Order: sequence, then C-alpha cells, then structure tokens
Amino acid sequence: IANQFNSAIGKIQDSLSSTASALGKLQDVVNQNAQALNTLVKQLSSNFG
Amino acid sequence: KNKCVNFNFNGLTGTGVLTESNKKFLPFQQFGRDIADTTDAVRDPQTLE
Ligand SMILES: *[C@@H]1O[C@H](CO)[C@@H](O[C@@H]2O[C@H](CO)[C@@H](O)[C@H](O)[C@H]2NC(C)=O)[C@H](O)[C@H]1NC(C)=O
Repeated sequence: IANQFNSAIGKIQDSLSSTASALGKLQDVVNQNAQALNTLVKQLSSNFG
Repeated sequence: KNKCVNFNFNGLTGTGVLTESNKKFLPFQQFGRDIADTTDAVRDPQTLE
C-alpha cells in the first residue's frame, strides 16, 4: 500500500513536469485578467467620433 | 532630463520625466507610440536624438 502511494506520487512528478495542460484552469484565470486589462488599455486609442 | 516636466515638442504638449532613449527611430519618424496610443518617445527638433 505504501509502494502504491509512493508510485502514485511519482506519477504526479511526470504529469506536472511534462505539460501545463492540467493547470490550464489557473492559466485561463490569469490570462482572462491580462486580456481584460490589455483591452481597457487598448480602448484609450478609441476615437469615439 | 530625469525630472518631471510640462514638455512640448513641436506642439506635442504633455507631462513626463524625459530620458535618453536606446530606441532607434527612422528618419521619417518623429514620435513613437504606446499600445495605448499615447506618445511614448520623441526625436528632438534641434538635437537629432
Ligand atoms: C495486487 O496488485 C499489485 C500491483 O498493484 C501486485 O503487486 C505486484 O506483484 C508482483 C509479483 O506478483 C511484483 O512484481 C510487483 O512489483 C508488485 N507491485 C508492487 C507495487 O509491489 C500484487 O501482487 C497483487 N496482489 C494480489 C493478492 O493479487
């Protein structure tokens, strides 16, 4: 049972090294804020007639 | 330089700290701009820098 647990934590090293794909849920949140800040900044160029 | 001022370059009035730029503008360019469309940098009309 300890060898199962130690193996299973071992697989988390490989999963979290190899890609961002699981953390994509947190990436989406920081990326949405960066996109909205950059949009409110780009709207300063709007000439509004 | 290096002090906040009410600048005006050729009619491009504004408030800022002025500093020497490593940015290399082309001869056809007198001003630069931010992603926000504010005047980021200027080529001085009497000393070509
Ligand atoms: C239950 O399954 C585990 C694997 O999850 C079996 O453990 C393996 O057993 C073989 C020898 O039969 C070893 O070569 C492996 O190294 C063992 N793995 C680990 C993680 O120790 C276990 O034999 C199975 N038990 C029963 C009663 O079926």
